Amino acid sequence: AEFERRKRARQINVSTDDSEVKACLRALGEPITLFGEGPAERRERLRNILSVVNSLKVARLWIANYSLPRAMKRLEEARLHKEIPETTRTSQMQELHKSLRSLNNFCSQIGDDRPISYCHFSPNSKMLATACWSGLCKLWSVPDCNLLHTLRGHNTNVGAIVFHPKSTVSLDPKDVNLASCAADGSVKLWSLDSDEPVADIEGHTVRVARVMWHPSGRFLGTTCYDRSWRLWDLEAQEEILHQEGHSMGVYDIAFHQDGSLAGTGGLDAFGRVWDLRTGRCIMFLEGHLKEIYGINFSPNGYHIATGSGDNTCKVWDLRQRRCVYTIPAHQNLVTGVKFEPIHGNFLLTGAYDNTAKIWTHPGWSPLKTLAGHEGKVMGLDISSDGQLIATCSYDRTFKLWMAE
Amino acid sequence: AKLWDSKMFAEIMMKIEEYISKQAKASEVAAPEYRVIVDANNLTVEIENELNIIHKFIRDKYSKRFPELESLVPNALDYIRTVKELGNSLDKCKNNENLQQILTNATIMVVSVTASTTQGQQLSEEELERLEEACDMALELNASKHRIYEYVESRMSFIAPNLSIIIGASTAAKIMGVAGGLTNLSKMPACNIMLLGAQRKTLSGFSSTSVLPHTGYIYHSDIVQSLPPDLRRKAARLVAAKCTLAARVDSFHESTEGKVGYELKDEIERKFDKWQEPPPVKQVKPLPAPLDGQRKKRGGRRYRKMKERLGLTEIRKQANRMSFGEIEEDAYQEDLGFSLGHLGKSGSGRVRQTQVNEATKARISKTLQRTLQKQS
Amino acid sequence: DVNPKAYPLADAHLTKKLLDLVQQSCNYKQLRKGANEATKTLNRGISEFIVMAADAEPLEIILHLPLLCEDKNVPYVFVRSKQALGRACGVSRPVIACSVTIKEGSQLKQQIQSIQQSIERLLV
Amino acid sequence: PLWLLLSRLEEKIGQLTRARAILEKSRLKNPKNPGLWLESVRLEYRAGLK
Amino acid sequence: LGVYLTKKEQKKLRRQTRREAQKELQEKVRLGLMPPPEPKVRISNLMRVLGTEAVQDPTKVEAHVRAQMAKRQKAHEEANAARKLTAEQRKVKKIKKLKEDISQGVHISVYRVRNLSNPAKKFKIEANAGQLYLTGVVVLHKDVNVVVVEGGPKAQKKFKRLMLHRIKNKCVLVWEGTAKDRSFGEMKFKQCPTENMAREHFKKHGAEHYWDLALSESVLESTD
RNA sequence: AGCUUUGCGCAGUGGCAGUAUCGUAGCCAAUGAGGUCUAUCCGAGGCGCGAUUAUUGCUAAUU
Repeated sequence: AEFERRKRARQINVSTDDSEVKACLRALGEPITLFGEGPAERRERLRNILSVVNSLKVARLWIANYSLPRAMKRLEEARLHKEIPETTRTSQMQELHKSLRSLNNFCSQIGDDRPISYCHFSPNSKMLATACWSGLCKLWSVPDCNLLHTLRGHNTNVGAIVFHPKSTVSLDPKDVNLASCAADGSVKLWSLDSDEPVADIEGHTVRVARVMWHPSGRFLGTTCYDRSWRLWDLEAQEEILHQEGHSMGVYDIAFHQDGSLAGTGGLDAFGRVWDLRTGRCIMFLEGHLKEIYGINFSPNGYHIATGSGDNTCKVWDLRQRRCVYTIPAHQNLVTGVKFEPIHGNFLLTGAYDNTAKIWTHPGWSPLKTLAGHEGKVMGLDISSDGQLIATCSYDRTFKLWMAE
Repeated sequence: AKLWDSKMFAEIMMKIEEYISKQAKASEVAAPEYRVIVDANNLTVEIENELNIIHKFIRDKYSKRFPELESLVPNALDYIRTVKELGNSLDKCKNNENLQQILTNATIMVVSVTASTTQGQQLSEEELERLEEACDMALELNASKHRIYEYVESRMSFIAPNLSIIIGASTAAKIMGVAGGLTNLSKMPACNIMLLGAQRKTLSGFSSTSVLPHTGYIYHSDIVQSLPPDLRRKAARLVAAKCTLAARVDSFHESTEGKVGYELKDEIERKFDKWQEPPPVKQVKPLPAPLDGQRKKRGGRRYRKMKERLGLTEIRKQANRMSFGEIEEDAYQEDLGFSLGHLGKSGSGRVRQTQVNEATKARISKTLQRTLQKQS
Repeated sequence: DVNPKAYPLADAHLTKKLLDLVQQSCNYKQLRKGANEATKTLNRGISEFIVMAADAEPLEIILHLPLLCEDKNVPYVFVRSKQALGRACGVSRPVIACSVTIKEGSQLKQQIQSIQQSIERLLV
Repeated sequence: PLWLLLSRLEEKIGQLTRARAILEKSRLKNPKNPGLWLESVRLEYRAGLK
Repeated sequence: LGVYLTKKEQKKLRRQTRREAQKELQEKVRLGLMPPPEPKVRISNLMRVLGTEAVQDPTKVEAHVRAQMAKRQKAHEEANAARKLTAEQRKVKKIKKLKEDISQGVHISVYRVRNLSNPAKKFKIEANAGQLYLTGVVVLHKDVNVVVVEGGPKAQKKFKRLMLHRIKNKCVLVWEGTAKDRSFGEMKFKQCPTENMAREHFKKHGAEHYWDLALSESVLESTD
């Protein structure tokens, strides 16, 4: 009877929104509000009713003209190294291996009272730039850890600061020397004599993770979280290529020492090797699971290494256009992957495992674990001389390593 | 050896930074002004940590003369002023001297009474000279601290624009100085901020309620003190919470206009008005109409227990019976006519005395039992 | 979207895991609600990790918690909702910051360690 | 005791960063030791890095 | 994206559901669809309920009271047992909760043990990996014992705890990480007297780098 | 394969207290309710209003 109808009414789900109740009542044609009918009585009535019922082309041409001779020269350098007796190459190989295994924590300096997100060696291997989350970038002398020229920095956390390739060697200190990226996307240029930014590159409305110059020193590569990476031309003072190829945010960008290629490693878990001369994705990295947080083109010119959250460091061969070896480096998220700047002497890896490891570039076997620190190793860099290793960390300190 | 030696360095640094502060004040009316504020607010901490050391030294030195004054006067500045005023001669008419400004009248009579029976020997002339030197140094440090607080209060519209709106610049200056910095203030819970500047004032034969305990600068702020005393605790708590929010906003240099501060002050004023809101109209409950109809009431365990409790007991049944012609003797002076009746008297008919019914035993309320458990 | 000031923001899966762990901690009497109690736990070093919301307005009222976490070496994470975080804590009122305390011998220790490892590798 | 004494020498030598590195290496080689932690904390406190 | 409920919310829900059920039962009784409830009687309640009837027929009243109590107990047992997980259904729930979704990714841990001669330890590793769906391989050498274990994060954590505390020469975690896809099957415990064919077997699955790391770490430990 | 922890239901048995149990399209509340003690410490509901045999039903009597 009607008791069963009342039982049915209880089981009927009716929206608790007054506007939705009024809309449902009007849809059925019944009066929206009776006299003295509040929202609760309206809901009860609804329940009962329901129960009843051209610069790009010029830049590309310049990059090609700059890169082709360098690629050729690298080719004859490799041919000459092949002509070198195998005994000499082997001997210098174990000399390098013995030198690496003797590395010790040379120094330990508090960069700032906040975690240090990046560290970069100057081209003359005498100055070190550290990027901090406090919004301050600092320049440190390499042989002795002491602050020499602080920077006012950004307002948010600073992602990465990279020296100009010709800085401290050829161009004047008052010119552009450094490019720093922040957590708000702002990119600011710096000079070795002015604490305030020389210039403020704009256009990145979203956070940019890494910023690095082209080896020619004329183009600056920025990677945003807009699934995009941008190339900024210093001479033109305007971004050139806002390439959109990553499915997710783009974290790291690595340039080719020849200058012909550029590699972008993003949160898409896949990497892409764009062609700076033609603007087409020549080779598409695949195999990494989870976001890739590191990438660096080897000075050899045909090897690429990438570090991701898989606790792995995959080495990619450009000649075969495929991965060659997967290095299971560290037991936590890998961030910094970098080869020896001069040649393929070794591979340096850093991760959130508060440790760094060294691997032979050809053999991909461990040599020395740079154990130390007490916080996650955010970034690392090797000096152009090759015997200097700097590893910033979450421990608010950066450390130097030289053979002893 | 150490405190005296460090006193000169502290004074020199304070003088240099106070000259810097005066230069900044003149310039306002690349050495930015924020660093000056940071230096002054660190100077406040340094001055406090030197003044407490000086107060401890004076307390140790003066304890030979009048050892009991430390307990009577817990405040450091009041202790220093009192030992300066009294000096070696306790009974030197200083009681009706400036002590009335230093201390409350009740504690003045307390300290005079205690000094009447000091049982403490006089101090040597070198001990004297050292005591007045320490007192003068402490007073100079207090004056420097007052100058620094004045300068910081003059610049509270920039360092903490939001927190200035709520409690004003003076209370802002006091809480920022006692907290050790705006950053230190932000990294602090609202409960601790409410107790900033609180003093463990001695109660001289009074309840702890009379001498307001756990009350700090915020409790004595203008907005909190404007409420009736029965609502000032809630006012202090709410204002302290909103001031903590503003300080956290201010330490990141956000809402420099004061929009957060204005919103928080408006919320505080609305809550204060709600507390001051007049009570609503409440209907008068009429007397229930007398009723003679039969009413059916359930039985069971509850009814059985109530019947057992309220029911007549043999001890009470026997006390209601009074013998006829057996003129008993008065057993209670304070109330005549009172009698035990047949209890323990001849003619009761019972050889053995009736036992006490345990169902009539006294028991306390459930809420009262909860309060007693909480008190434990 | 969300305030960029809350950079260590958890995704949906980690948000669900964090809310489940917060509810379990509340059931085990191992949780502290509110930014003030989170600050108190951080100052006393009895906090496993701090979960705070990204909808706090203004967000600067809890941005001091990451600094205290860095000082005390305690993981911290940002959740996208202050209403779901409050519900996870067992309180109908929104909660913008909750702290999971340290209790020796607690059966939640393994889950707490797993969540700490997940959070500490997500900030960047 | 060899570790902390060498670190104290490095502090006295004037190269405090080398003392920091030595203490960090000592803590790495001897995990969870209050003795090395105490000296490491005192090193920053005595250097003004409160 | 589920929303949790406060204890007051739970109390309100339970109270209002019980009140609705009680009102429905009372309406059914009053309407005549349900007989009125007989008083609940126990042994201590026997006289208070039927003293007049208990005097005339003590054993009959006792039998009636015990019959009512046994009816209540039987109803309770029938409710409990009716709603009981079948023995096979208990396994199905257990066999599913331990089956993590490796579609997103597989977690791989590599272990190196100095000695693995004990057959009981071999059986422990094999059974624990099989129950936890931890597909992998065990390669036995003179010193190197590569234990590649792949599966779900919960199983990986349990198995790591297994050899770290439950099972004892020492056990060292070489590398714990994730990969896109699995590369080994069930436990096989391959015997590898020499390094060359062990490396070849690891290359068959495409995971020779685990063997390389284990061998290099063992060599470094031996030199140390 | 067993064992066991927490929370939520559903029942069973047992104990205790009826000066208390509920209701909240009323208000306030972890952006802190409320603080006699321990206050640079405590951390959750409070208040107002309403219902009542200090939870509410049947059953049996007299009526």
